[PDB]
Amino acid sequence: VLTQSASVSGSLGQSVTISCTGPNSVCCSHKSISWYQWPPGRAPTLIIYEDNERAPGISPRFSGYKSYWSAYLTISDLRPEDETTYYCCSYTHNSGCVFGTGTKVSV
Amino acid sequence: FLGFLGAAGSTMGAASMTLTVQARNLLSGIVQQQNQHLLQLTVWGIKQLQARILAVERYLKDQQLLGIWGCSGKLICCTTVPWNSSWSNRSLNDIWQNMTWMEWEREIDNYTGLIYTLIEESQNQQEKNEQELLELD
Ligand SMILES: *[C@@H]1O[C@H](CO)[C@@H](O[C@@H]2O[C@H](CO)[C@@H](O)[C@H](O)[C@H]2NC(C)=O)[C@H](O)[C@H]1NC(C)=O
Ligand SMILES: *[C@@H]1O[C@H](CO)[C@@H](O)[C@H](O)[C@H]1NC(C)=O
Ligand SMILES: *[C@@H]1O[C@H](CO)[C@@H](O)[C@H](O)[C@H]1NC(C)=O
Repeated sequence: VLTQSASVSGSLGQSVTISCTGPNSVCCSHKSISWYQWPPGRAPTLIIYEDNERAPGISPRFSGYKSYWSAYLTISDLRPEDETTYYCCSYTHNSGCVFGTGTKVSV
Repeated sequence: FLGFLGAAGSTMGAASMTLTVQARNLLSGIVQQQNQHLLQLTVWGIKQLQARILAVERYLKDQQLLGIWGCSGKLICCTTVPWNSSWSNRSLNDIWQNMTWMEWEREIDNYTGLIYTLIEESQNQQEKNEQELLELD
């Protein structure tokens, strides 16, 4: 039920943005949102969690922003490695993760 | 009484919510006589008295450090010294919720003396001077 932008593109060194919205029942404003850089075959790497700060070791290039209707993941200073699939997740402290449809970033 | 070291090995927050138990159980008053044999062998009492003196001395050393840091009456006190990233690079959540005070003490054990000198010199010795220069008029 959590819908992202199917695809998004950004030039080299630019700042791209991935949307992440869903239904009223599963609202971004109600819960917290985490983002994942997930190459499909490889093990996924946590990049954003709790809608604030970042995962440990993540460069300051990744940034997040949660509106009351949709979430946005911003990746400044785009790199060739950033051409992977990104997934958002809605959750509480006791309810499991709800992944989105996914977004493929082109550079 | 009870609950001593109840939060050992837990998150640093759970430990920093119950410092009063450790504080009251640091200094154990003499267990009074249940009931004749108050006079005892000299050799036997020598160990117990030395242990009590060492305990009292360690407590007064900690209280002396408190006094020269300006935190005599409180168990928790914030200071003016900024954290230098040299000693630790991990953030707040990586410390207070993920780690315990044990591994944390070992990580900062090398720098604990360096922080102590800073806590004693950088802030309080300037604070008292600025207080005298401020209330001088
Ligand atoms: C240490 O003890 C704590 C509990 O005192 C354990 O972590 C908690 O486990 C319960 C039970 O699943 C959860 O409801 C809490 O949310 C947990 N707390 C945290 C901060 O995660 C923990 O598993 C124990 N082990 C270690 C190594 O810390
Ligand atoms: C932090 O540590 C470095 C290296 O020891 C030192 O050069 C610097 O002055 C320190 N900064 C502070 C504020 O103590
Ligand atoms: C502390 O110093 C010793 C050397 O005396 C060193 O081997 C150790 O890695 C140091 N640990 C930290 C956390 O600085």
